[PDB]
Amino acid sequence: ALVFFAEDAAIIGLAV
Amino acid sequence: ALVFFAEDAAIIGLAV
Amino acid sequence: ALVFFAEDAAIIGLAV
Amino acid sequence: ALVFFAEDAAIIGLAV
Amino acid sequence: ALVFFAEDAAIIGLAV
Amino acid sequence: ALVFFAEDAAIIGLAV
Amino acid sequence: ALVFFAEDAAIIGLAV
Amino acid sequence: ALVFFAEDAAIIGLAV
Amino acid sequence: ALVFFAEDAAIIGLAV
Amino acid sequence: ALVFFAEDAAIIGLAV
Amino acid sequence: ALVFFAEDAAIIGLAV
Amino acid sequence: ALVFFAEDAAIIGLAV
Ligand SMILES: [Cl-]
Ligand SMILES: [Cl-]
Ligand SMILES: [Cl-]
Ligand code: NA
Ligand code: NA
Repeated sequence: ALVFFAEDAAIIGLAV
Repeated sequence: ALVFFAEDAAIIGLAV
Repeated sequence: ALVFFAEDAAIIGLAV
Repeated sequence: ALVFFAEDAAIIGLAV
Repeated sequence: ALVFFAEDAAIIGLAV
Repeated sequence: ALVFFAEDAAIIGLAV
Repeated sequence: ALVFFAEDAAIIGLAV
Repeated sequence: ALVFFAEDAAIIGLAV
Repeated sequence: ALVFFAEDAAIIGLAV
Repeated sequence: ALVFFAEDAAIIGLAV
Repeated sequence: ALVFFAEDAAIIGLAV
Repeated sequence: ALVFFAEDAAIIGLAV
């Protein structure tokens, strides 16, 4: 899978 | 909201 | 085009 | 994270 | 299929 | 434009 | 609703 | 940045 | 395949 | 149009 | 919910 | 990368 990063603060990984 | 980063060069934030 | 980064490990660029 | 709602009936949350 | 709700005004359902 | 709702907590509108 | 256009050749509309 | 076009009527640009 | 048009400026095709 | 296949259960076509 | 399929190799299901 | 499948007929892969 891929992990996209985003600022939610703190940086989080979104798994796809 | 989430901020996703992308390269456009410069890095930009895309807000959701 | 924009390039989104993702972890796949190595960081890769996804072009849009 | 964000939670988007949808009707599946019951309403469910989709998490991002 | 899922139905997502949106304001278009009236609330509509978008089917997927 | 369409407005999608999401829970961010508070409910927000995302404009498209 | 929105209509997005695309080339399929003919130009088509995608309704949302 | 990208701008996607759609018919909303009038044409609107959706900015990314 | 579909080609979606966007302003990137110049108007470009995004192929799917 | 493209047809994407997803499990909805049965595997169904989603038309784009 | 929907399950979308992708080749990752193995075929994986992505839940929505 | 992930490969998503679609019917275009041929079955094609869309790379992400
Ligand atoms: Cl996943
Ligand atoms: Cl592209
Ligand atoms: Cl369609
Ligand atoms: Na917010
Ligand atoms: Na860059």
